[PDB]
Amino acid sequence: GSHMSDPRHPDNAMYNGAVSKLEALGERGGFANRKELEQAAGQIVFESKVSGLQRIDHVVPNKSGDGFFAVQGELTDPAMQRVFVDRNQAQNQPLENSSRQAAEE
Repeated sequence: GSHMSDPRHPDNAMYNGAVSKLEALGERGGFANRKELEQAAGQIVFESKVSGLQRIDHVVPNKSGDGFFAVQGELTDPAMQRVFVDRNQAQNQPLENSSRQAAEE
């Protein structure tokens, strides 16, 4: 999450939508605690703002729950705007555990 320091940033009110969409989404996001909810939402609204989203109408959790799709409008609506949200931001993939270090043999 970002921009929690600068309150004049329009993500503050949009964040409430992000959290509510995930709270509505339920266990589909894979939320161990409310913190997970607010973390993902804090990433959602973040990726949303930088992508140009003005609201989160619907949120679709990726299969692994590593990513969330925040869509403005409706999934059936041609003017829907959709942004892929990395659950733990990062700078390539939603880093959860890319354990593949097998350089011993």
